[PDB]
Amino acid sequence: IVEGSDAEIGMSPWQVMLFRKSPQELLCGASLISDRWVLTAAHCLLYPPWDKNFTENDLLVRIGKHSRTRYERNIEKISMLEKIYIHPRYNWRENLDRDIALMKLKKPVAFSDYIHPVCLPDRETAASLLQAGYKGRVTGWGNLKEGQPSVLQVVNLPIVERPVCKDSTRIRITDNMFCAGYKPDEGKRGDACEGDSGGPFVMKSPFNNRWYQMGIVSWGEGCDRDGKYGFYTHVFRLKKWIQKVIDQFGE
Amino acid sequence: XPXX
Amino acid sequence: ADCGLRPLFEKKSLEDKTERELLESYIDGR
Ligand SMILES: *[C@@H]1O[C@H](CO)[C@@H](O)[C@H](O)[C@H]1NC(C)=O
Ligand SMILES: [Cl-]
Ligand code: NA
Repeated sequence: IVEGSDAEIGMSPWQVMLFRKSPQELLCGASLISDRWVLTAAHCLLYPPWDKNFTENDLLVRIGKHSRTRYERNIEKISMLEKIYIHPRYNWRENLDRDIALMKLKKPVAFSDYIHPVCLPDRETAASLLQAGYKGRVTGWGNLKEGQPSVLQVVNLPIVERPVCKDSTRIRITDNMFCAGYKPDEGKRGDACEGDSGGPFVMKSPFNNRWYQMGIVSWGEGCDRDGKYGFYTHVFRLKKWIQKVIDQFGE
Repeated sequence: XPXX
Repeated sequence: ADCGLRPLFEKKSLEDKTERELLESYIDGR
């Protein structure tokens, strides 16, 4: 996270760290959507142009963390993965369309003060909240500049008008993505960056005071560059797939 | 390109 | 179900340091 600040303790209790077993390293962010399902970006798990294709046994998730590096015996839970599900129409070859994956844990995680699931938006919440100029929040342990934080970082960023998102890049954007960040004329900064990938873009609903995950950190060109914006997987538009997976493979 |  | 309500914030009637920026964007952002 570029131009953010340290999270408060328990501020993002759905934040998940995707961790490589060998060598031991942070791979990505992710989010807790129930006691046994975790949401992330497909490109965190599968990206053939970089020879990336993880299997379940290659990875762990770490839930309830604050420190990037310390083992938080008190508060974090480390879980194994039962199965990875990648959207079948994830378009890694072109534009990262449908950049979304689910991971089922080998056993349910107990919720605590530090571990708690985020909501997924319904259609009307998405329609109402995902509008240009409204702000959401991104969290992660990724780079501080295009340089790693000690603890989880947070930044709030405005959703950007689709034509502005489109004109900012030559990548072929789709309706399964949105972009967020300040415009040069707004005189403020901030972005997600490498290592934040797969983590959540959330909004606090004014209708029911609950936090909803609207996006997944997906792609960008550099980090925090003027006239560039971070791109996020549009969670509501991919919710039909999430529901199909969970219905078939078991809540 | 990808977040990475 | 209980999703999206944080034990250390909403459940204790406590606000985090920047959530009001999100709420205010609903007033001023459009
Ligand atoms: C990824 O690896 C699995 C084996 O773990 C293989 O079956 C699959 O074909 C690979 N996927 C791609 C698109 O390379
Ligand atoms: Cl300007
Ligand atoms: Na920018």
